[PDB]
Amino acid sequence: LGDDEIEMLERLWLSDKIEVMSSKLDIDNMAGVFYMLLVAMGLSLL
Amino acid sequence: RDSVPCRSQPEKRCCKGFCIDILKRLAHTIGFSYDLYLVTNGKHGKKIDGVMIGEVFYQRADMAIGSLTINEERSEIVDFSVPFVETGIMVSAFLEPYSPAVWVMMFVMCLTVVAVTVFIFEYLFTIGKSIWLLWALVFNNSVPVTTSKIMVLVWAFFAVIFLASYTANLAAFMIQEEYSGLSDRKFQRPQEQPPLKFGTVPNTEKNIRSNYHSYMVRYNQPRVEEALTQLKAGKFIYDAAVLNYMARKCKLVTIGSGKVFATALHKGSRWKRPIDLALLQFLGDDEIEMLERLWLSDKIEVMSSKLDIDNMAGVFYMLLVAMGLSLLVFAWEHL
Amino acid sequence: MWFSWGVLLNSGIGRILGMVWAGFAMIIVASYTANLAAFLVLDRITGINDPRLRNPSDKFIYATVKQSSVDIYFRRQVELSTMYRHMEKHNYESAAEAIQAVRDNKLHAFIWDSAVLEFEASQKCDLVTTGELFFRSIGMRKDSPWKQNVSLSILKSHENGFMEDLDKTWVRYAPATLTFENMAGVFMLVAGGIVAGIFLIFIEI
Amino acid sequence: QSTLWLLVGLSVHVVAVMLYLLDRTLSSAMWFSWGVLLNSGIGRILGMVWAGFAMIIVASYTANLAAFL
Amino acid sequence: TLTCKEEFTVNGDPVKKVICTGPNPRHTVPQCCYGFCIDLLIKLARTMNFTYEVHLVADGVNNSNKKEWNGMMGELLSGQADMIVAPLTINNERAQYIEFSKPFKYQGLTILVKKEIRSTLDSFQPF
Ligand SMILES: CC1=C(CC[C@H](C)CO[C@@H]2O[C@H](CO)[C@@H](O)[C@H](O)[C@H]2O)O[C@H]2C[C@@H]3[C@H]4CC[C@]5(C)C[C@@H](O)CC[C@]5(C)[C@H]4CC[C@]3(C)[C@@H]12
Ligand SMILES: *[C@@H]1O[C@H](CO)[C@@H](O)[C@H](O)[C@H]1NC(C)=O
Repeated sequence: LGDDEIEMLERLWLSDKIEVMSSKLDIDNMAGVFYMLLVAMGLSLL
Repeated sequence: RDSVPCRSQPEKRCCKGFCIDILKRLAHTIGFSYDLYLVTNGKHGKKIDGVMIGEVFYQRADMAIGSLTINEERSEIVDFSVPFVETGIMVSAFLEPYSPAVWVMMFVMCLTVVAVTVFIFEYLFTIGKSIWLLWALVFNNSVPVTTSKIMVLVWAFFAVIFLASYTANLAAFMIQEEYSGLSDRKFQRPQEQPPLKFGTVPNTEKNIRSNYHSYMVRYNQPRVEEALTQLKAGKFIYDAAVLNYMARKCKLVTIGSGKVFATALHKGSRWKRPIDLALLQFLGDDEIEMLERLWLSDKIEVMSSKLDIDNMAGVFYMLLVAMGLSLLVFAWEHL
Repeated sequence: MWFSWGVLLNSGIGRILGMVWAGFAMIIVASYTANLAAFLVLDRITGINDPRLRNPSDKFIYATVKQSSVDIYFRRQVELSTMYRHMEKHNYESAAEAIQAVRDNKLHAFIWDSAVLEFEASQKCDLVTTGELFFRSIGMRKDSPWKQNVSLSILKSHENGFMEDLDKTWVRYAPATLTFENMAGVFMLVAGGIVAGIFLIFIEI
Repeated sequence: QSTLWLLVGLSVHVVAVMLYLLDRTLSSAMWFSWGVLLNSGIGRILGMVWAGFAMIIVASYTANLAAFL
Repeated sequence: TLTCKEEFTVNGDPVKKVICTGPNPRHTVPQCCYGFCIDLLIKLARTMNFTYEVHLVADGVNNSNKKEWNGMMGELLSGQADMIVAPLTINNERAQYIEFSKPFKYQGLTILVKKEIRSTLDSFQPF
């Protein structure tokens, strides 16, 4: 068995990096938007 | 394991190979005994002057396994049907900016922007100034210098969008890969050499020696051993099968299957058809994987001065034409 | 508001902490361009090992011949039964018929001799071939000694030369810029500008 | 580094000839052109034509960077 | 044909095309056939002064399972000489059937398809 059996089963029977776009861009740019905007608001207001 | 008894002529040595593998497979398929003799006279034992290796005489031997090619004179005496390689054959610039009829939108947009300028000099004294603004703005943001601002805003919007599209297009362009048959010679070049790039004289070789004077019969066996060619890379032709075998081993070598420019038993009868049928029946399935596994077994680029020749593709066309046009109007309007 | 709008859009047509604001502009622009590059970056069987050819496929068509030679070559391998099953519905009178049928893309692919497909694609500059030969392989009745002559006839280097001459005789015969939809974008933008100008003249008087 | 230096020299010479025969300076024109060639605002019937190449050449450079990238 | 059309080849020499008769119902079509194989046959005949002919083929044990092949079986039954035109099958079965001469050419098997292509989705998006 040890030799033939795996190829036998897989051939006989018992047989992805792609991404385009989404609203993921919004959550993505929110990663580097609030950190600057809100900290700048506080730094100016103080 | 898998070796075979093997003698040449009282010492025995380890002996086995792909030829041995096919021989033993055939023997098992036919259950025929055998003896694995070895060469004793010459490198091929050919009938040089009417004296193959074991069949130089009429019936000296009883088999033929010499991997060397199959000829007419060799074949015309003893049938040598067999399959193998046959060893026949050997050793972005223009598309940079864009396609022309794609940015016609840019010409028409220039005309509409001019017209909008015509639609603003009576709504709140600047035409030449407006003209310079338009002309110097037609290009990328890098420039030395409420519809009034809204038009400019939309202009900058599709300008930056076009710039980003150009960035994507050039990203596609730059992502590219990279790496001649007319006759036995080097692409219809003279018979032998214009004495440059001398080679292809291995002294098989006799087969092309009798060809239409074999490079002026100027082969003094310079090649000697095939491995001697290792130094000869870019400082050659030979049996194509062994050439491919050496290539498999970096040393990129002329490898053309389509070229195939130059294109196994004794004469004993009652043996051709049996083994021929055996191979034609069983070989077709096992033989290729057998050979490749047993024996007989790029888009990467970093940088170079190729960038200089590349930007030369989009440098002179603009510079020289601009010089010509400027000089034409320089010595023309002044009179 | 007008000055800030201009600042946000990379033009020069346009104070203890104002520069801080300027900061975000830079990065956000980069981010936008980055996504464009992310949008910019993107992208057959090419051998019998392709599972579509091996595994059954409703769409992909592994076209065959009319039990000429390929049927025998495939009956040797039992695993090709399913493919042979498809062979039952992919056996046509002539290879030209299969070529004409697949010219419309109805049949995804067809398996045939290397040379025939090679030179037909040479003629057919509109299609694409895979090459990658995988089954490297004149007859006569067993009563004609002429056989030897025929073999002897073809063994000549002056004969291989005629074959090469025939080869010469017969074998002789990705920007994809977005542009179009980009064109539509610029046209709708100029339409928006025209309506905005109509509004500007309306508010003018 | 050959392309940048040779092109800036050629631009300096062409602008110098444009100004000289239309002004009857060289160093001031050379400084202005040097600034123009390097994307800054620290700085006329056909001058815009020159401006043209600037844009594309910059793109080309960036393109190779992306090719390097 | 009209008799076979005569036309100089690309190199200028005439491209031979001999009268070849066979099926295109039952009507015999005496067309004109040509090809590198025909030229090879001409070379062979000139080599041994043959008196050749040609005949197109009809197509490419309970009741009938064995004697059904067109090329090899048709050639054997129809009495046509040992000459055959196309390599077609080269296998053990056809070999034991009649014979296989030395291979005039070495070939294999491949696939032909329609090459793909179109960028879209600017996503410059509705958001
Ligand atoms: C935006 C523009 C392009 C783009 C094309 C590229 C620069 C490259 O050039 C293109 O290369 C492609 C690839 O080889 C070829 O297929 C194309 O044939 C070729 O056009 O053309 C330019 C020529 C014009 C100048 C020249 C002077 C005049 C003609 C008259 C003068 O009174 C002043 C006005 C005017 C019209 C001036 C204004 C701008 C312009 C319309 C220019
Ligand atoms: C040519 O073929 C004819 C057959 O009619 C034969 O008589 C003749 O001997 C042949 N000549 C040569 C040189 O083989």
